[PDB]
Amino acid sequence: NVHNTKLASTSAENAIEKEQITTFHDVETPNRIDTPMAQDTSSARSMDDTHSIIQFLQRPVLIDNIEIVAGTTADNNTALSRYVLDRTNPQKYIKQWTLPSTVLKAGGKAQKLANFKYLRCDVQVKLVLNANPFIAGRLYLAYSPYDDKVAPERRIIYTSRAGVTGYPGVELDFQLDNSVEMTIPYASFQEAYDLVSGNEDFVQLYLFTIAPVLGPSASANSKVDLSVYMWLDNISLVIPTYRLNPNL
Amino acid sequence: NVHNTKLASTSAENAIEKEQITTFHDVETPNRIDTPMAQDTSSARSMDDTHSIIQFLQRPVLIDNIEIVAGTTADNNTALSRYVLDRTNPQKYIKQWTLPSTVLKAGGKAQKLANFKYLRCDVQVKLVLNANPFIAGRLYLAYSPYDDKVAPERRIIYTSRAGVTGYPGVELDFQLDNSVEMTIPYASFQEAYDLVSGNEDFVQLYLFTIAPVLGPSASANSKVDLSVYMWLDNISLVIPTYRLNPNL
Amino acid sequence: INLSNKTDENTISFFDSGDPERMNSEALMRGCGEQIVNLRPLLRTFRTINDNWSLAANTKTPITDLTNTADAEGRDYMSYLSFLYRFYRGGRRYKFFNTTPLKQSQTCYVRSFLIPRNYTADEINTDGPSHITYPVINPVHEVEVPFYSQYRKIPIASTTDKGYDSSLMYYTNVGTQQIVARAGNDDFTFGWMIGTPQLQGITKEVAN
Amino acid sequence: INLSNKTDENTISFFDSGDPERMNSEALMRGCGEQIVNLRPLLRTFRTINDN
Amino acid sequence: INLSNKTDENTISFFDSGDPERMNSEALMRGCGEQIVNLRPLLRTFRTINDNWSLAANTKTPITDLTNTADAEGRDYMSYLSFLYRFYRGGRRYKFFNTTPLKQSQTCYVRSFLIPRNYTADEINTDGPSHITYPVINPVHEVEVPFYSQYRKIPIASTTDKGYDSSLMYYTNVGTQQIVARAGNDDFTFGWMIGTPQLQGITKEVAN
Amino acid sequence: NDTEVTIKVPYVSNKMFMKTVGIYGAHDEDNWNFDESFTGFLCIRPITKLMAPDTVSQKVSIVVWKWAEDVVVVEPKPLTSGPTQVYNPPAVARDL
Amino acid sequence: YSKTIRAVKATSTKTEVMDPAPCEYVANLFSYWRATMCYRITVVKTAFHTGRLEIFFEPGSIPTVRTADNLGPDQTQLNGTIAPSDNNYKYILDLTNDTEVTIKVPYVSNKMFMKTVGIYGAHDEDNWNFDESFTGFLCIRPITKLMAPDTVSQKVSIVVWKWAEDVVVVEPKPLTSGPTQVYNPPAVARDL
Amino acid sequence: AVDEMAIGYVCGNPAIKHVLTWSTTDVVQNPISNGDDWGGVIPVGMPCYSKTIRAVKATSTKTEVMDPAPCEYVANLFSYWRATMCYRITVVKTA
Repeated sequence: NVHNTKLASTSAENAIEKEQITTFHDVETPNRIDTPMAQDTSSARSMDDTHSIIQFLQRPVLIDNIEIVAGTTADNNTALSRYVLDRTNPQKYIKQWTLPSTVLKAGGKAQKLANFKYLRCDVQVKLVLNANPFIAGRLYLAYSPYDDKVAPERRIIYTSRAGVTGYPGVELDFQLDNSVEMTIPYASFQEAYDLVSGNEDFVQLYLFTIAPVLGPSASANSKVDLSVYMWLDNISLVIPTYRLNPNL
Repeated sequence: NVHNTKLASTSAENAIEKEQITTFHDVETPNRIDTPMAQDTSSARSMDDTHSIIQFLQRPVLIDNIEIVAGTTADNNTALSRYVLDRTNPQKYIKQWTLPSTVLKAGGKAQKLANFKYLRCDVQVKLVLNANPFIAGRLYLAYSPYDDKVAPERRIIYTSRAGVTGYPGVELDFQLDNSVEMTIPYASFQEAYDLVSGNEDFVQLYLFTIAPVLGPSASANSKVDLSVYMWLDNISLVIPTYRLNPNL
Repeated sequence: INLSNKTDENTISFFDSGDPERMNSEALMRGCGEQIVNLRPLLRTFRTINDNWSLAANTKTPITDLTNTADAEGRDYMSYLSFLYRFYRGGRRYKFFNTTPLKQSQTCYVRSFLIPRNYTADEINTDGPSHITYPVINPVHEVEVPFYSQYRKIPIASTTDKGYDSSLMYYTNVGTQQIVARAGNDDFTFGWMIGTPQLQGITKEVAN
Repeated sequence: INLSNKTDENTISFFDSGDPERMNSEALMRGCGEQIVNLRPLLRTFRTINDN
Repeated sequence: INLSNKTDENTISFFDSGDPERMNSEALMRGCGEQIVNLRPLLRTFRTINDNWSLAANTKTPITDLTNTADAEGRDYMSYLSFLYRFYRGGRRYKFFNTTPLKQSQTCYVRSFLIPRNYTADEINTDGPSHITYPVINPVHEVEVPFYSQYRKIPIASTTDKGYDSSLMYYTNVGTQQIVARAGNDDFTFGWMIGTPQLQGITKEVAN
Repeated sequence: NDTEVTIKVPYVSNKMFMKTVGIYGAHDEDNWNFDESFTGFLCIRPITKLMAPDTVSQKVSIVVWKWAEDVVVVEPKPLTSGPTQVYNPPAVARDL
Repeated sequence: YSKTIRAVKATSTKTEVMDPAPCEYVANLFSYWRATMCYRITVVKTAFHTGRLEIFFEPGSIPTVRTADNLGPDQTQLNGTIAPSDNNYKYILDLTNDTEVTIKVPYVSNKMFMKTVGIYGAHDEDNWNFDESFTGFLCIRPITKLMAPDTVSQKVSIVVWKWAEDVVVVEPKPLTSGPTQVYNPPAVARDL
Repeated sequence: AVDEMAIGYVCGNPAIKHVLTWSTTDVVQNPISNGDDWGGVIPVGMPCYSKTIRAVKATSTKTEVMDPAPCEYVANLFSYWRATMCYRITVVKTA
């Protein structure tokens, strides 16, 4: 009847309101002053769509950027070995990534995971490679579950070139595949990752050298540059909490 | 044909991939190793639904908790004055809340607003009051847009009880309305709030005392305790960025 | 000619041979009598992991004390194949053939209990289901362990949790020596297929 | 407000979870292999009361 | 990969935004009230080229003496836009607002005649059509010059011919000061679209 | 006016089944199984101080009943160090 | 957004010159604008140059090194450490064979119309209108270093064309201190 | 949901067994024997053909090590085999 004013008054004598997380119980339906014939006086809904947390987590993030140079004899250019007789002579890798922590701690995703407890996610990986047409080479990108917690005799390290190449992976040639996409599935034996108590990784990603960088017997131009992008897929954030992982 | 292995190979010679934020252009369709006949080996989707950023922002947050005691003669119990002749004798309030910053800086919402630029939101407010049936009183909860940036002669402070009660608000009686719900609409003259450059508030929420707490001429029991809850409504987060508000 | 480094997916076979399945089936009919097409049947078979496992009398022994080595060795199929995978599920079966060369008491009896994996005997009760045999009338103690798990799958690596799956506890009133053969129940299997490890062959000593 | 001490029988569950029997039956299929729904079967089982 | 340097015409837009015309029309309805879609309307508008143009009494002045600078300046739209084009056609309109601060004679009158472009007053008669105003009752002398041309288009450069298009001659019996605003008739426009020149901004003096 | 609310907490955990050990043998050294025996915890905190005139008690008692629904038990063997044993309270405090 | 200062002489008179495209020439005639900005980013290279280029859009003000007579970008606040592109609309372009991508940027801002002032009179003291004249900025950063053998140039040229679509202009009056003026380059460097 | 325990899925997982180096000096109609053991020659079969000897110490104890692909790992479990052997021969080069 009146305008701009809520007047104290009685109401139904058992009110339960639920707002998206919390549930209120009140003696009587609260007196509520809302806006009459309200409309949206903004244009944000016309600029773009509102991105969910899932969409935010499906955003590619730059993790690493490698620069392999020919004739370096470094672990980045040391080729995969035929045999591994001792743990002092393991298979050398270019880079290693512990997952899924490597992505959760990148791109501002931890901020959108905070205040949650459980997570089921598939990790999506993408390499982008660049090499002048006069440079050749080949790499093998493979993932080993529980490689950091399994016995050494079962690691992708400490086994042979044939074993390594027997792991799930993709051939990355310089003049055939300048880019490769890999999908690592949910790897926990549990029903979901714990983001608060169990700071743990369940799958380790490796980049191996089948053939070293092959270039002319020159210099500074005989090299290859890579960049790794990572995001998540098949996501589910379910149970909220007040606790955090100081490790973010 | 083969298993666990991506083999380097040619592909279509113009590949454009879009992943939810970013757009990749590749020379040829990447060689992708995905999982054959993949299934969800978790139970998170069975525990709860995945909450969007909007839902996270619609979560009630405890902002303040007030305890007014009878016979205190403090600004929390000083009644609204009939006249205001000088700015040295303004209307006294129990609490004041600058919006929407007061909510964005609360409940972990800033973490979910980070990496965004614009926001259109309605603020939802809820008070919950408790007073023994032997205590009486009445308060007026009102919001004044641009009260901190408008001239003093136009402020909800520096005007009269009648003017104050002419502002949009709700009567909060102790024995009739133990809870009140208020909705403040999008208050910026702009098309959306800027979360990075324009650290600003556009509406100030006030809690005024119409009648002071009325109790017996006792003690420690003649008092009233309040708690304020806040969340957002009609939300739109649209444009991403790499910048942050150090003010969170 | 056009400058390019590409892949045309050229494939060739070297002989005008008959259907390989025809020839294979004929060869099986003539020289094998059976056909192995999957490796789970090998987990259904029983294979030896120890020909002489000595026990001390009146001692509750968890079989982990043995399997923790019999799995790294690679002699049985449950171990050899585990090196190809990262997960497993399901229960297990063990058989204990008596090889005791002496009479210890007028009544020798063998008893098996349950126990959470990686536990000790001083960490568990002796209640629950059990199986008892008398090696003199039945020198073969056959027992099955179900998949009593907090998890749908079990990894072959170390975990932070303990007691998340069931195992076997073995008891005897005398000192027994046994041949131990194990296998999987009708529900055991492995998960991811991964690469192979290196294999150990003939060893020789040479007095250089 | 009316002076009273009463009971409105307010009940709440905390999650938008699936049917508990679905999840329970899946968990049994994956990690138990059986289902105990009564305690008489335990009286039908034999358990030790003395080893000597 | 194939050796090549090519162009695939890849195009991308960065937001899932609504139709730009919708948003633009809403913004106009809310904050402009009109819509400018062509630049000829700006030639139909009148804009100032001089706030104080002093004249000497009993002198036939061709307006070229003023426009020849007001076109190079770039202050009005007929000049600013001319720097984007090479041709023009059509007639022009001039308005003269009186700003004379003194009384020179009991009867002040203003008169406008035709004249071929780039001519002098001693090269043309004062016959032909004319317009006369009295600044005391009408201080605004509004006049239009048609497109009396030997050519269908006129360039914005120097020519060998002279008198190939019409212009305005201005006469007054007293010394008048006037605000001059010009524009195009309902038929004026420009031709080729060419590149832009450089623009002049704020100027400062610094006693280094 | 109200006094009561019944609260059902469905089963949520990264495990299909939790442990039945609980506080059995739980202390500073043995504490893992206890944490692994529960899905979480409720906490009862005052949003508003207790309001009571001096004509009534300055305190109230909060009674909590506990039961279970949609129950599933897995292994018919306890997880305990020892067997199931019922405490028979002795006649006096000196007995064992 | 770009202007140079011609300083001539006692004293030193400074006039600022602009290099406008037709869109900028038109915008200078009005007070507020609104449009969809389109950029064609071409690379001048060979078939033996390879690389990956990242073009990402950042909304809002631009990091600037403000001078007494001009404004310019602060390249130190645009590195991958301080300015990650992980939460920015972007397009990663491979140079193996392709050379070109056209990028249309729709209008996004908390204003219905931006200002047409730009760099006019913009410097350390007068800097607000410049920031308020643009919706944001693109940044072109290498994802992968430029790959080139010693048989070709060790560099390439990145050419950027600019035009506008879905254009809207509001007020027929400029926002400038002074009028619209065309720079007529004098005969020599001594003139004014 | 695939059966990873079938022989056709394990023996169908390829692995690298040869990485040879073909130099501009390599003579024609001569096997490329530079870079790896068993150079140029590829014994056709599921069993293993390559092994290295780890010699450690008096005496010198020698144990032989194998580098098996999944097909070889599987074949080692049986006495006799029969199969169609498939080899993918790739060259790492330029245009």
